[PDB]
Amino acid sequence: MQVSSSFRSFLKLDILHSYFLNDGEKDFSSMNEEESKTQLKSYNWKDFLEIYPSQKTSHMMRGNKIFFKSFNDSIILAIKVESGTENQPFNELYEDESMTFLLSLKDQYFGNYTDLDLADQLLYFSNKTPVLPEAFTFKPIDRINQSGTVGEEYLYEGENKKHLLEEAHLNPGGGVLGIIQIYMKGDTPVLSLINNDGTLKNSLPHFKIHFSNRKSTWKYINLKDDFETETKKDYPLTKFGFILLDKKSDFISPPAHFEKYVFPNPDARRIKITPTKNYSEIFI
Amino acid sequence: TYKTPGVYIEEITKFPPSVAQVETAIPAFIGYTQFARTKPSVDSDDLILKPKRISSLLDFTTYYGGAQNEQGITVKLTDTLIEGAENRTINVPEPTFKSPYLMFYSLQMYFANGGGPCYIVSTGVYDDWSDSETPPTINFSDLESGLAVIRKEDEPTLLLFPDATNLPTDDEFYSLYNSALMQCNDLQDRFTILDTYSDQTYNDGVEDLDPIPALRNGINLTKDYLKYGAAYYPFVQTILNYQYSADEIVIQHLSYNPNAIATALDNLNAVNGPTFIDAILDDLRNSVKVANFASLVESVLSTLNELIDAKEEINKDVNSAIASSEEDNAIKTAISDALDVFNEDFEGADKIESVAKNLSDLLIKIKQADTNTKVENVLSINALNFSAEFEKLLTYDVNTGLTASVTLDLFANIGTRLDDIIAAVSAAEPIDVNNGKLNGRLLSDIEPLDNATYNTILLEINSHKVTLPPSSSMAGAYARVDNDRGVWKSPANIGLNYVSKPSVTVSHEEQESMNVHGTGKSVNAIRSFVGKGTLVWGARTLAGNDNEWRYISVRRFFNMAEESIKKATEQFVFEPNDGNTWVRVRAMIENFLILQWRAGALAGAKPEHAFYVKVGLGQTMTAQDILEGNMNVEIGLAVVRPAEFIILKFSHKMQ
Amino acid sequence: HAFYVKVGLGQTMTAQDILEGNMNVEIGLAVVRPAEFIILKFSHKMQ
Amino acid sequence: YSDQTYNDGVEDLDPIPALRNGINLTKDYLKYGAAYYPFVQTILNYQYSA
Amino acid sequence: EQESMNVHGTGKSVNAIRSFVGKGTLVWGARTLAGNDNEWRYISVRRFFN
Repeated sequence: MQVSSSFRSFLKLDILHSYFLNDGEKDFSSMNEEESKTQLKSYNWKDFLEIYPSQKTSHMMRGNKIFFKSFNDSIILAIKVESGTENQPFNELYEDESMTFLLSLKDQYFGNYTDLDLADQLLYFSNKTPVLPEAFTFKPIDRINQSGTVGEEYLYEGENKKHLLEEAHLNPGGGVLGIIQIYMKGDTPVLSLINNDGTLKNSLPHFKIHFSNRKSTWKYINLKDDFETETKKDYPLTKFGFILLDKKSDFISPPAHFEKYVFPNPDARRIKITPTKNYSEIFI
Repeated sequence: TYKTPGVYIEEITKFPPSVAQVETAIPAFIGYTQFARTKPSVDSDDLILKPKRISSLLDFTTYYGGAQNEQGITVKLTDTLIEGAENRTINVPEPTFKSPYLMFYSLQMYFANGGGPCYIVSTGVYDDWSDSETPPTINFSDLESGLAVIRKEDEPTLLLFPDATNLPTDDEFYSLYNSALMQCNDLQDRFTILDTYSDQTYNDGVEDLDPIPALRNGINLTKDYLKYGAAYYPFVQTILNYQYSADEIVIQHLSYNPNAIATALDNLNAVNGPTFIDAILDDLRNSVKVANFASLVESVLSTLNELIDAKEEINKDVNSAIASSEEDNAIKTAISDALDVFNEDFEGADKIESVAKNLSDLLIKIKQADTNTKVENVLSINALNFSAEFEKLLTYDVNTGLTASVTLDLFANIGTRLDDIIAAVSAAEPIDVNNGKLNGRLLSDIEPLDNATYNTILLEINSHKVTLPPSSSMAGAYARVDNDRGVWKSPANIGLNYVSKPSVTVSHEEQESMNVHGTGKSVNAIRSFVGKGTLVWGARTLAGNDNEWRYISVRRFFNMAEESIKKATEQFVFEPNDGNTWVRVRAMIENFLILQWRAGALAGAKPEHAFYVKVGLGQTMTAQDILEGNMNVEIGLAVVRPAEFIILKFSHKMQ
Repeated sequence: HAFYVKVGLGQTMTAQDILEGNMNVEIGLAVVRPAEFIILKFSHKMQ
Repeated sequence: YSDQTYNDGVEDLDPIPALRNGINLTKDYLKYGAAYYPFVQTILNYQYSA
Repeated sequence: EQESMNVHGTGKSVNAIRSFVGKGTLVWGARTLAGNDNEWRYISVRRFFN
């Protein structure tokens, strides 16, 4: 009794966040190839985010022979195909089948450094327009070659939120950041996984989610000398970069003996958030 | 429901429920149901072609419904005279036209024989009969759709089709089974249970065919497919009854002294008068305020209910006149038309019946309105419907102290219409020839007329039992063996539950050609043994001459082992192909096989004699496999074989 | 399986709560419900 | 208020229906109490002096 | 009679005191004045939470 199998890539998703990837003012999105590789070597999305399938999704994936693999910057799904070929799924797929994955957070400081107003809202991504009880606008999960970051366009509240959580059949303990839903056939050919005859596409679909970082005014407090000073413009919070402040002109009301002082960059553990400016307090 | 806390007492008749079982081999059942819904309280058939897991018969019935009522039950009463004495014959034959929907009955047998949790695929719902002698059909395309659907499920191991034998041709029957065997070979982990088309010589429209020889010609696949299934013969007689309703069974009554019309006509003459409907029609045509109002509403409601009951009595007698007027169909039409028109005042055309219903619901609400507000006691009349419903009886009675302005009214069109019915019925008095008093009546309506005849008929109806193909019982029997002894034990010498007897008798000199045959297409037998009852005798596959795969237990053991091993190797789909992987893969597989050996599945003094596993460069792989990305795993197993023949030799002792 | 308790920044609180001086505590409980109606069904034994 | 029909000076009221109309609060309040019916006859005497 | 005390369109349930043969006077029923509430209709649930 001989038994054989063959597996091929089905879908790729790119998971990024500026807090870990940018270097001070330098934007990851504008880096060259060597610079990009260098930053990626220190990044692992699992440091802050947890991703897993719903119970129904797991059941379906077993039935259709779909597997879930992960890498420090991405997720790849793979599917069993017929022996002798590259593009015919072993089991027939239908247009309205879908997979649902849930997002949750492990990093307690996510909300301090991530520039997104998540208060009382659900974050939702998909490749097909939903049917919800109240009027809303919709944009799909962005493709790998598109610009932009996660914003308010992906947030839901009230009845629309309630509806989506119920359809996904979520656990009473909640703790969900958001929901990702991918359909075999989406709202346009470039967002679909399969062709009209069920054949896998000949160009792997490649989607992206990218979070932006928060900026703030830095305030320096010197208790022994009894003086306070602030910077003139906001600077970004990053994990690994460094901004050098060394001119009197950089500050509002700089100290008499500025030349003898050193001004450290702030952490993202404590921050004041207001409707206008954000502030970071640093003690000398 | 129930409102008062406490203990309630009810009296019912049914079979006791079975004891729930533990998961074992899981069958799938593909066929027709009555509801197919996800939420019992709504009417949407959302489960069509959506496989669902069921733990017990009780769960089946809350999503899928029960059996279809049989429409083929005939009851005939003949009244004659013997030397001037009355003589009545009651005849209730076995139905010749049966409903082709066996899913419910098959599941009862499955659970009775020890089955556990299973999958149900509903391919559609039951159709109505076209006539008393024209039953619903089975659509081949629906069964193929269900088979395609089950291909995507992981858990099922056995495939069954409860109504394959009710399919219009033998050619369609055989085609469906060939597809199931092909599915099993494509997947390499399922087994098919097969039935013959019929246990009796059946006519294909050209020739008379023997059922065992016909199956052998029908299933025309090679050994690669035949090794994945087995067949059983004959069908069995069970202890289950037919489902029916007394309200659907019409009595034929013939008599030496006809009186069907005369009786109906006399009853109608009583109907068309003041003691039946004129009195009704003449009468029909803030907490204290609510109490007074509620009393007045109840009075009207009671009066309407009497008028409604009157309609029902009329239909019951007129219909016997119609049924009995066999000759002169012109009169049957005249009677029918008169009745059809009468009914329009009560039916949806102008529905007196819904007015009465609505007033009852409104009456409860107004009495309860006092619970919390003066507002409710207003809304119930002017926001809600009390005003609107009374209007449907008299459009504007309120116009004057004496009811007036009846622009429309639901009352008293009855007078003329009753006259039309009677006149039409009376036309049949010189037409009837041989129909007696009970002709055309329902069983449920004759008990008050004659409960001796009624009780006798019911006893005769319930003497008829259900007959089924043996396949759902066998899935049950497989489950018992797998749990008590293990999958490596042959599924034979097992008694069956709820079986009276096999449909036909097979002797030991007949079974020889079922067990051993030149084609290898063995058939297992169901046989009766003295002091034991009905047993499964034989356990071979459809590739019976195969030295390796002829036994069912060997094939099933291997399918089980493959499922577990496959899961063990799938964990490495995108892992590095190197020594660290090869070692982990081997260790996982060997631990599984050691446990199977410890439990007695495999032969051998020590694991070293029971099995082997080989994985790795230089053993199963070369440089070319490393380059391509292949991983090759080789496994061998020592599997135990059964005894079939015991020979006893006798002689005299010498001394 | 009986209960859960959640307290803390990132679970029940945000930066705004730290600033205001709030503490948010979330609790869930699995509570047992009574039977009210007992129904006894009788029939003749078949044999 | 009473287990017998009682007269409010205008109309004769049934005690269970009257309580239902009397307590006119929403669920937020109703969830904090319960009512029992009827009154009971005990074995205690009246206090008096000869 | 108890049926309309226990279940009612307004949710304003009333518990009953009843006499049983061989047992004497028993408290029969334990619901709150928000009897149609899937979460708070029972007295023991409300009291446990308090």
